[PDB]
Amino acid sequence: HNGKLCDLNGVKPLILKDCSVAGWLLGNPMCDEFIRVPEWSYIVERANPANDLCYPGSLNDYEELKHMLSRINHFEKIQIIPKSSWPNHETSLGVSAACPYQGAPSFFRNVVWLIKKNDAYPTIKISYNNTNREDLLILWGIHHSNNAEEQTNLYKNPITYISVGTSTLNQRLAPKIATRSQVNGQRGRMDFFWTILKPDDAIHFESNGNFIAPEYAYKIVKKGDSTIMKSGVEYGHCNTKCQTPVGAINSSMPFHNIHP
Amino acid sequence: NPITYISVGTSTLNQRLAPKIATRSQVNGQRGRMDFFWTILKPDDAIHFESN
Amino acid sequence: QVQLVQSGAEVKKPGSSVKVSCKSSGGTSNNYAISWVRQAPGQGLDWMGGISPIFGSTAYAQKFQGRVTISADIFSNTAYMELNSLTSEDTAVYFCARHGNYYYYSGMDVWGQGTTVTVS
Amino acid sequence: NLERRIENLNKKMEDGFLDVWTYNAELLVLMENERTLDFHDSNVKNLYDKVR
Ligand SMILES: *[C@@H]1O[C@H](CO)[C@@H](O)[C@H](O)[C@H]1NC(C)=O
Ligand SMILES: *[C@@H]1O[C@H](CO)[C@@H](O)[C@H](O)[C@H]1NC(C)=O
Repeated sequence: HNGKLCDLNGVKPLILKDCSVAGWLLGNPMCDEFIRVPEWSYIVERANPANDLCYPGSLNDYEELKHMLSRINHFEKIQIIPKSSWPNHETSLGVSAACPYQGAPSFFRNVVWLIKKNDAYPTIKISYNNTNREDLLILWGIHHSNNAEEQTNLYKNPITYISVGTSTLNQRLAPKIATRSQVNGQRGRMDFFWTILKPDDAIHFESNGNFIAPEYAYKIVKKGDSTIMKSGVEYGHCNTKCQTPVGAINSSMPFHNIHP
Repeated sequence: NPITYISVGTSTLNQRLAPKIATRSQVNGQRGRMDFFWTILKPDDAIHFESN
Repeated sequence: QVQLVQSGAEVKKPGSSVKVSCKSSGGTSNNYAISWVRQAPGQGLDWMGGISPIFGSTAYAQKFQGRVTISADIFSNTAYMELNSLTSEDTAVYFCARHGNYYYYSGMDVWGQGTTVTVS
Repeated sequence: NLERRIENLNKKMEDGFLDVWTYNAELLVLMENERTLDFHDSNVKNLYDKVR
């Protein structure tokens, strides 16, 4: 093998470099190269990518989401909920130093951290009907605070919930206000969640606090053969029919011993 | 009752539930859901139900 | 039936090289010898060489020895012909032709459609 | 629907086992067909050698 990543039948792969799948899909500030992504043939990820979830926490069913990305060749990102749809909540103060952008604190771009506005947090009751003709990947989250002082300082409500409801999804959440150790400089956590919204189906969000509200979702506009490749090999500006993580194969042999 | 629960307890099952009162899409004309649960009750073993 | 399908026509500069393939369609040709025959405009047919891939023979003409490279792929059933150091005398119509047996003595009963190479 | 990796694992495991056993059956049939025809040829040659 010549030890380079090539195009699979003339389609450029999605090479995330130091970004991860979670940082890409949630919109990491250190992944702004991949805000608008064309159609790919396969996804290339590093073995230990530096730009993971910048705020500490987790993406729930992350490996199920990565299994669904082996059957998706193109996303077309749309703004399902604009930031002007939150008049009574602060959409600009939700930043942290764990997600820095050019030295200044920032946040994920595909979701909005909603802080209390005018020392109040009214109960969010918002819905989005999928009027498109294809499936929609919607990512939201919950912020687990550190103490009750942080809970009153950020959301004004001591006991909050998050209700998410679709045709097949019934979700009720509550923040786990506890003491953790410092990961990435922050003591709080953020559990992120995803679903696939079918056409002619609505998603309903209800919360009175701790809501990492979605702004950008992803339209699944193409399905087909794909994979997520764990490879540190650089791009080679080349085309091929067979690709391995260590390098593409351009031969007609019945066997190879390059990579499983 | 606004805040209800369901407690189910056997020799091997310890279950506590609460309804997820939320807005969700219409399936079969209804916006309510019903999560159904099952267990296998061994002989000479009781199942206890508690709910309000 | 077996039909030999060649590549398209090539336009080349002098000093470059041209690679012409001959895919055997409708059946394999690994047990027969596939020859490469060129035809200059206004001249007769000229043998360049051939390959018998399972038999393991790769023959070349003495007037083309060292300048033409003929290889075969037995997994894609494709025979290739690479001609280096093109001049204006290499302008011809290039045919792949399958023999009647494993070697080159038999008559070439299956022919490709031809590939015109013009050097200018 | 939230168990797609284990479902793909089960599908690939059962398909791979069916492929291994299909290969085993086909290759055993081909190899023993060669051995049977060569066995018949050896029996004819061996009867000829016995008479000779
Ligand atoms: C792809 O095939 C071409 C054929 O010319 C070869 O030059 C190239 O090295 C191959 N690429 C890889 C990555 O093996
Ligand atoms: C979404 O829109 C469709 C068509 O506009 C409508 O029939 C359906 O009831 C809506 N879904 C909801 C409100 O959950």
